[PDB]
Amino acid sequence: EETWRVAAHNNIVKGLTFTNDKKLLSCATDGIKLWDPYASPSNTTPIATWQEGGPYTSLSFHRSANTFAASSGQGCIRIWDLEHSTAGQAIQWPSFVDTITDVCFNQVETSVIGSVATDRSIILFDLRTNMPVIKTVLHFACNRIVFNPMEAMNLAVASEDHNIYIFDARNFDKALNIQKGHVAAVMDVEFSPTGEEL
Amino acid sequence: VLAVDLLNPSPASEARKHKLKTLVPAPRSFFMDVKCPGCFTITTVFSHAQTVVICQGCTNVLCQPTGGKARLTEGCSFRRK
Amino acid sequence: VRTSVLHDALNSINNAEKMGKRQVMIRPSSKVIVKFLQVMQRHGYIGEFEEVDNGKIVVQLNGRLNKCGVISPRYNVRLAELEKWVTKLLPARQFGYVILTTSAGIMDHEEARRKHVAGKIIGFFY
Amino acid sequence: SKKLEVPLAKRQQDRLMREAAYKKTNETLDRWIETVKHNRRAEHLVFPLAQNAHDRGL
Amino acid sequence: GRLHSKGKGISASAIPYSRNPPAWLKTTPEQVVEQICKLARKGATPSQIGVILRDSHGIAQVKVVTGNKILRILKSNGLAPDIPEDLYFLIKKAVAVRKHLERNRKDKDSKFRLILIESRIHRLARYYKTVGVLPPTWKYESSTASTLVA
Amino acid sequence: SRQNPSDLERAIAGALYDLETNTADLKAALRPLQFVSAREIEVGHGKKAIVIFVPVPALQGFHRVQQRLTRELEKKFSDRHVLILAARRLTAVHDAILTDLVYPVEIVGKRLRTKEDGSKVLKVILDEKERGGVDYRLDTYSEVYRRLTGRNVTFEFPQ
Amino acid sequence: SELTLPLQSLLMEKLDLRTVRKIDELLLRITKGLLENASQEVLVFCYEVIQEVYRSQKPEELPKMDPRLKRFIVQAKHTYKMTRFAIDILRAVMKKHDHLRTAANLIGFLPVLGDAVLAVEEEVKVSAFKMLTVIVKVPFKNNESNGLYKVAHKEAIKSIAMSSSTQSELAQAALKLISVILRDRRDIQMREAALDMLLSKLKDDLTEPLYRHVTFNFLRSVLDRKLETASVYDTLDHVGTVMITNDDKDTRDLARGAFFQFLREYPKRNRWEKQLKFIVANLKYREGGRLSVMECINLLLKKSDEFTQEVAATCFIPLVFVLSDKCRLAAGELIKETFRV
RNA sequence: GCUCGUAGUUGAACCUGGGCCUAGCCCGCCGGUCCGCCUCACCGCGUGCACUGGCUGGGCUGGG
Ligand SMILES: [Zn+2]
Repeated sequence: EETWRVAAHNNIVKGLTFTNDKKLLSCATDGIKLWDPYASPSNTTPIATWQEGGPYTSLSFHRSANTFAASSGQGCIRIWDLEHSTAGQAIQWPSFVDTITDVCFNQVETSVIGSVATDRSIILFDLRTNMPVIKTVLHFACNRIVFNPMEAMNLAVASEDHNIYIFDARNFDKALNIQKGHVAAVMDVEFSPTGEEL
Repeated sequence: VLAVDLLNPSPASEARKHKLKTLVPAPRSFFMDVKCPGCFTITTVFSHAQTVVICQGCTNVLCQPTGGKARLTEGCSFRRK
Repeated sequence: VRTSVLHDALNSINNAEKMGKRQVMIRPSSKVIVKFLQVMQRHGYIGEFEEVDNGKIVVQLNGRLNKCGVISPRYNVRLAELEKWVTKLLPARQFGYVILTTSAGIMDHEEARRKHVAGKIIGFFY
Repeated sequence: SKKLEVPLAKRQQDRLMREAAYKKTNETLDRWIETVKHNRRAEHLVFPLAQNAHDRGL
Repeated sequence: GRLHSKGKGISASAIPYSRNPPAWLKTTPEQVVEQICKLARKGATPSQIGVILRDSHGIAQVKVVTGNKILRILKSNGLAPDIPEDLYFLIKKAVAVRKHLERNRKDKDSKFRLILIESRIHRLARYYKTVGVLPPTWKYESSTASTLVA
Repeated sequence: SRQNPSDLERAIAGALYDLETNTADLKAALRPLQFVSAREIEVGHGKKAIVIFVPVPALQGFHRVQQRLTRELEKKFSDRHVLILAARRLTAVHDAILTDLVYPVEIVGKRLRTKEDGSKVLKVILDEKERGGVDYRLDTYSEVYRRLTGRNVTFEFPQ
Repeated sequence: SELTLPLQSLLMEKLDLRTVRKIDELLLRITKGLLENASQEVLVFCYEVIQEVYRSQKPEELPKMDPRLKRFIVQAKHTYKMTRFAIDILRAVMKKHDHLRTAANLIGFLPVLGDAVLAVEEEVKVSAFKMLTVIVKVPFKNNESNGLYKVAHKEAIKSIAMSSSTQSELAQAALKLISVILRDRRDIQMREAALDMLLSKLKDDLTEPLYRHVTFNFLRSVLDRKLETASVYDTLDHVGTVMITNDDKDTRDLARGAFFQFLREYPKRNRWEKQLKFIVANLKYREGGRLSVMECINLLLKKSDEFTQEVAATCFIPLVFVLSDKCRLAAGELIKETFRV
């Protein structure tokens, strides 16, 4: 049986993550919310909520600190630090309109954030100097970005080309590898924590 | 297939689609400028002309009509806009 | 010819949801179609759509919906009739929605019970 | 070179600043290139890592 | 789908976007209007006018350059055909077929096509009558079609 | 016409007067025009962009010549984005404002893309054959269109 | 008090967020109606309203920090509107009346305005910020505000750093508080990392015309007290080009004022000679830039004696090399001032 | 057997001027303090990058 359940939102739950303390966060089109699922009384009510910043799509939590980035639908990601930030800082490509679908903190190299967007594009972000970094347009839309947990520079995009592209974040000229085996579109990709499987 | 960006097809797949089946339909015909070397006259011809286009006088020709593009005649120049 | 361009659009949506595609090309656009997809997008059965122009609509769908339909004679309906119409059109009262062309616009039956206005039944999805 | 230049367009100024950010991020991943190289060239890899242990130097 | 004979046929003339510029295809709208008026005076149908413009002058559409379409412009300057072009061509075609039938009668395919053309004329004629173009009661038989000819 | 001048209306009208003589050897719409209208409201931060309103047949009279006229209006006057438009007083009017905004380049399509809630974003694409000299003017186009109409649009070349 | 009794009687019960925002709009307009008007009673009335809010708040439910970052966030119960309301009444009253600006009245508000700055709601934070901007200058006879202004300084810097854009109202209110602290109170020192962060955030807000005067007020506030650091030097190297290369006079004059306060204030001969090469090169330099650099030379010759001898000696000869027509008449006035000194 | 055809039936999309209040800033005007000017004096004027307050003066933007 489940440990803790709650009727969180109205619409579907698009993104969801765990904090580094014990608490969990969830996106929707409603706006993101924070719960304490491990408490000596069970509480259904959230302990923080956030609606300003457009329709959010995904979450990604930092490896060490209490920072997390939410990918919104206004073409920006916005970065909160828990316990001393309220609205967060909205980082965006300067003239960007299409929605950012997924967001993923690099767990090895902290303060490097990857994102995909429905411009069939991947975009990077440096959190240390808060600006985007590089943007490449691929041929088909990418559903999900992910990073390698043992090699800090390699990423994988699961894309509507039925395909997985393993890229190098330093040289976006060519794909390091192209996994092609599917029939319909690829919805989710995840590296193994040993970094050698997918 | 299953998911694709339908508001942003590729230009190469858009370009091989028939006329009326591009995302917003549009022509694929063009206009040309034509001079004939003895004359400093600049007649502007449509690519798929049905008229035996004649320059400003001089009972010549400039093109003949076909089933598709107008066949420009002989030695003639053409910039295309 | 089906003059019901809403029915042609909804037939295309049902064909894509059966065939497992991830977008469509609704070739004749309208405004009632845009309001219909606005309600479907409020209730999350369709991801994201754009109206491009020659126009047509590109509708990113999540793969969450089962059936779209139009009620072709468009019968008028009061609230006390609306409860029985909902429980006779939908498989369950908590699954799917009935679309209404009211005096307050085009909305679902829960928004109609919120805003206390009746109207004609135009379509439904679930 | 203490003389100021003309202010460029906003797109070109943004492009130069983000090129500088790309060079900084490439430096902070070139600090990882050597360990990625040794992990891909080594003969036997042992997971979990020794540096991630919750009793590392005890 | 192409009315009478079976066969879809997607042969259609495309119209581009931005109903304003084609800038490098110069010439003021007034000049284009005066050329159209000259063509109308010489005695040419709006479609023939459009074809002539396509052939020679720097035009895309009159509706783009000028505020109005050709037929609309002709109507404003009172230089429009008696029977709106298409209808006139159909009645000419019907007259030609009737004259062919008179020359040789047994040709049943020609008689069938005559019937088709008459039906198409009636189809056009009803809708022209509805849009207040043509005066009420419009016969399209040999008693009146022959008198019309041109 | 309609105006008694502001501080910069007489300056831009003096520029239109000074382009007659002491220069080229080109004048077709320069002598049949008077003081018309102009506006000076910011674009971005730090920079501004001058717009001038034009009588409605003089828009095609200005489509006759706009190469190097706007170049000398940019260089010789104030070093800011010069922009001509018709003056008007609904959706056809805003369509006209867009297609007279983008003067060398023909717009192709409008994509009104909604989001996963009721919010919607319009985005008008341009022509691919002219890309290099317009992209630094695109935010000025978007900001002048917002300032005149109220609808946020964003300009983008198709890729 | 007949106005605020039915409000309390209503919002004591359970409530939803739309009517919460309704009561917030009502209370801010009550404060605007109050700030136009028998004043010591207004002070004790504000203090009593804040005391009733502190009685009504439950002490188990306090704001807690973020689980991921260890500080407090700047952001349905809506109790904080009464605190916003009361501090806005205090803001209007202590703005308009000088005789209430006493050291003795505000010792009741020094622990009260403490939890006003530390609150996570944006409305009460900007109310507290504008309040402390009005009440910098009170001596308090024992330096009791010398902990409150440390706390307020830390939180204003934190709020600018955590705000998504400095062009928002909360970041601008915090920037006002920081600039009035740097203009008046010499007990509070600035940290170099915080000043580097602020100037790096305000590089483009210097030339943004809507917030130009506020950011240049902050820059003159930094240039008031001596702060020799690389961030201030690197941003004044940018205000140098803002002086000449910008298009309009309203930005050119503010850049002239900032660079001029820099040259009047800051204490090598190599560096000052570099400033003179820069100013002479812009003299050679477009005509609006020539006008602005000529008026900056004029300001230097006016306000400045060895430096007068040097600036006249190096400014006179390229000026007569220059000797468009307005710049020529201005250069004539400049060399007339050179002959006059 | 196919085609045309009338009563009948279904019939494309596109289509919410004026004034008042309000907040923020600017430009300008006005009263006072300080300083300066001039007037024999009375007096007035300049006077907010010296200070302070007002303006149902003008301009831009947001909200009702
Ligand atoms: Zn010739």
